[PDB]
Amino acid sequence: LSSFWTKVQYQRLKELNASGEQLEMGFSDALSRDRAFQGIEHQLMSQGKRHLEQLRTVKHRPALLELEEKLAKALHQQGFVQVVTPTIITKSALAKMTIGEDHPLFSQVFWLDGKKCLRPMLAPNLYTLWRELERLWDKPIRIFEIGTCYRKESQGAQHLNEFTMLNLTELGTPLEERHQRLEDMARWVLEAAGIREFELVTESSVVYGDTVDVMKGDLELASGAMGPHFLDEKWEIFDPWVGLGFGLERLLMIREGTQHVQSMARSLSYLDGVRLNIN
Amino acid sequence: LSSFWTKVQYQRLKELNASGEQLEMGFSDALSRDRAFQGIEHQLMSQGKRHLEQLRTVKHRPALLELEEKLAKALHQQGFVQVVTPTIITKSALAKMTIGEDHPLFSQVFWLDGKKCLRPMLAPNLYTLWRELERLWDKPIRIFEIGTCYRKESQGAQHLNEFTMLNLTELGTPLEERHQRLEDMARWVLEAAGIREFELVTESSVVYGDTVDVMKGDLELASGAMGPHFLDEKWEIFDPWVGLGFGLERLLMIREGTQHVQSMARSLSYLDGVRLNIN
RNA sequence: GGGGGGUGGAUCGAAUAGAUCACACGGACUCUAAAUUCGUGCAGGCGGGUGAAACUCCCGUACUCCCCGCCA
RNA sequence: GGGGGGUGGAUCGAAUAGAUCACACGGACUCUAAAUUCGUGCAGGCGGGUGAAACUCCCGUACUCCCCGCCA
Ligand SMILES: [Ca+2]
Ligand SMILES: [Ca+2]
Ligand SMILES: [Ca+2]
Ligand SMILES: [Ca+2]
Ligand SMILES: [Ca+2]
Ligand SMILES: [Ca+2]
Ligand SMILES: [Ca+2]
Ligand SMILES: [Ca+2]
Ligand SMILES: [Ca+2]
Ligand SMILES: [Ca+2]
Ligand SMILES: [Ca+2]
Ligand SMILES: [Ca+2]
Ligand SMILES: [Ca+2]
Repeated sequence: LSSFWTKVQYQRLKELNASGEQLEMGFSDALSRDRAFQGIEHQLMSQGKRHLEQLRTVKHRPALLELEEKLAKALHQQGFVQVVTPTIITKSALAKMTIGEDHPLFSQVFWLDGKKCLRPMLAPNLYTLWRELERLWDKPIRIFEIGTCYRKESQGAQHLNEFTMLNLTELGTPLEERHQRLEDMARWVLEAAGIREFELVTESSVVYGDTVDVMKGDLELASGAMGPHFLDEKWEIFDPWVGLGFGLERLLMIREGTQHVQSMARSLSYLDGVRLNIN
Repeated sequence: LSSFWTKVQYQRLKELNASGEQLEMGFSDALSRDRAFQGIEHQLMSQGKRHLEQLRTVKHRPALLELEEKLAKALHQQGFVQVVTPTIITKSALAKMTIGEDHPLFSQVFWLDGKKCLRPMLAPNLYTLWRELERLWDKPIRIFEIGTCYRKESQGAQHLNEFTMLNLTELGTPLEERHQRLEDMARWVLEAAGIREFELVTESSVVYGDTVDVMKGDLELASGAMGPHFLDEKWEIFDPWVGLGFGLERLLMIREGTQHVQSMARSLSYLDGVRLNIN
């Protein structure tokens, strides 16, 4: 049966949020597939309208904000201190992330001028607060931020230009309790993101100390790390720590078991994982 | 009496939340001035640490974030649908706000390159989102968004480069309630950020309509507009509507009686309105 | 940085007066009602090319989407 | 686009083992603690000029803060 989905149709069935099943569908001929298509269309373009009617009359907000609040709260309970830094950082700020004019991401930055630039991460903004907060609060110190970071090659099925990040951290963790802490941290988040299935790829080096990631089979959900760290000095940090970076959208892509990420991102083409040109 | 806080002192009193009162305060000599300063400095620099105590063990979030929520949930009651549109718009889009290479706002924006840039407002994302929902949903359509906007030359005691903006709109307002409505919204939001004495300075020209500004006498908290409006043909909008733009930062600037806005804005120099370089 | 789509519901199209499903409206099927079935309305970004004819093919341009490297 | 500030707690400073208030540690006050007093510790981004001497004045650079227009 040598006639699966057309170039277009396949591509149009993502916008509409087809199950991998329906995607991997194929037919004997064409007139049968071209007709099976519009049978789905209605079915999907229908469902869309209903997810909207909910969102219109009870939920009043995108599935993207459902998470933000659910996560912030879940963390407030672990005593984390949610913060909210600026979104523009300086050329100076970056550099401190040993990222000279020749690092793989200095080419990945949205430059506003000589020394302004949209933040590729939350790290520098937290290193910075850490400085003045360490000096002021007895440890251990737990804070976090959810915020929209930017990256300008990033556009694909799991990658966007402006994505929503949750960087959470604990400054001053007993070097023993350091992994038990990540594992914890992580758990807390998924336990509240509604994900149950996850592996914990423990990456390990010497120059790159210990890298950690939160996996669901193939997909990466978070990248974690700890201190002391080689950057720590340029940020005037002399204490053990741990941090974790989740990519929200990424996660919505699993709590909602969808295929591409742009369904529930900052968009004017969707409103709550629902392509908006439907009828 | 003729010795008022030196330049340097006057400023360092700000960061610390010098009350309006104290910021005048003249002196009968410099010695007694210089001393009452350190007197108050200690006072302020110390209530700061107290504040941060609350922050770190009760609230877990700054005063901006807790407002977004108190504010959103409030509109959720009145059946608004909060959206989350992207912060990067296009040159294309901008034009549509009858901006042009001349409009004093074509200079207010941080350009990402040839055609993209950071949203100086929320309109062209709601105007955009408007298009479809007008189709799929019955009027009225109530939707709002709270998000970071951007301005470039904007850097003063009442303005920022990055301000959190709340823009709320209604599509399909009966021409007659077009006005009554604006008040309803206004009164919804303020009574959510607990604000009483408020003045609705109605501006009006036979050219822009009745451009509205939500104000507490001297300060402006919001600026709204209504349609049908001259832009509408460019956003294919053939319908009466009202809209209102708030700067959250400014609300805190009253709610928390403060003196400037950078105290609770996106910042690495503050944190819940408490200047950070304190001991 | 690159590839590939769509022309404000979309998918075919061997350029079928385009057709098909959707989607509004009215009628009948029925007292209802759903299942129908039927009637009709609803279409093609802008420039240039080809052509008998362009929505359909080429070139450009606008927007907007899917995707590859991204590590979220 | 433009002014004015600060040098990682900060404000005076007429440049002179800076000083003053904070802050940390200890005594003591009291039993202890607070308030409080004493003791000590805690200082000056980087380049160049001037100068007997520079943290203090001048030029310049780095970072950060406040302010005018901003219409949030
Ligand atoms: Ca293209
Ligand atoms: Ca029909
Ligand atoms: Ca069409
Ligand atoms: Ca033509
Ligand atoms: Ca086609
Ligand atoms: Ca083309
Ligand atoms: Ca300056
Ligand atoms: Ca001085
Ligand atoms: Ca003591
Ligand atoms: Ca002492
Ligand atoms: Ca000092
Ligand atoms: Ca010198
Ligand atoms: Ca200077």
